[PDB]
Amino acid sequence: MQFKVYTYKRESRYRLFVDVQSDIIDTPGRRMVIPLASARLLSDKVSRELYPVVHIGDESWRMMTTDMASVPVSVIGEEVADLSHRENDIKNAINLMFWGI
Amino acid sequence: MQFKVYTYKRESRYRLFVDVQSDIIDTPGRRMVIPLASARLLSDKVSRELYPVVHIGDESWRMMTTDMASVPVSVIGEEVADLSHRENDIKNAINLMFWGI
Amino acid sequence: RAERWKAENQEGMAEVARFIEMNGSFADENRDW
Amino acid sequence: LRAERWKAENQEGMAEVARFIEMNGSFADENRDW
Repeated sequence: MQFKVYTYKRESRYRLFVDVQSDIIDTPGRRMVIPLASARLLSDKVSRELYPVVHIGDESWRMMTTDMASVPVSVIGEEVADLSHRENDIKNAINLMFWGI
Repeated sequence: MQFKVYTYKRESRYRLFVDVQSDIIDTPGRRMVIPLASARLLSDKVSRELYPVVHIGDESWRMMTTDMASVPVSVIGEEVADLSHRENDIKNAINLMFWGI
Repeated sequence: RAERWKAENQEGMAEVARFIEMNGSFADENRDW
Repeated sequence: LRAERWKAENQEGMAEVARFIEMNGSFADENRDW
């Protein structure tokens, strides 16, 4: 569901991703998602415009917008957060990637 | 390079794709692209708004917008066409997948 | 209207899903994470 | 152009992300069905 954070049921560097696909665009079995990385892993030389820092509880994460990808419903686990309150930043990050500034 | 059509150097049902990533967004070794498929492979029930039909020589292709991905330079072949003139429709297909659209 | 587009498109969306499930997803394919 | 200023602005961070992705892993790679 759009702006929800879910777990990634797959052996990977990423454990979490955010569903960023419109809720009205229903691609049976697949959702487009941006992976999360522990904000600690990156310095702040890295654009927040492109790579938004979001929080889940007290922990900070970086949205790897550029490493985005659609995934199978089968690797999508439990919802651990809702980021609808960052729709602006998220939307700006995605647009920055396709249409520049 | 954005709106350019390249050859897919990998063995798959797709033979072409179009680079849809911003030229201002430098992801070394990677580009976000949309895969093309022959227009007759999909019926007219398929949204032309979501999956635009383009022409490249003697073939019409559907743009599988929802099946877009980032690919390594390694599978990116040679330029065969330039769809920069269809920027509007491409931009609309994409903005609709993410936003209402 | 957003509902209508979703209802209108239901037939079309499954066919890409099917076409992609049969042909193959450009996604499970080129994703590295 | 504002766009060219941005690129140069964020070139340093784009490299750090590139290095990071290699190190950790690419999400797109583990996930493109074509």
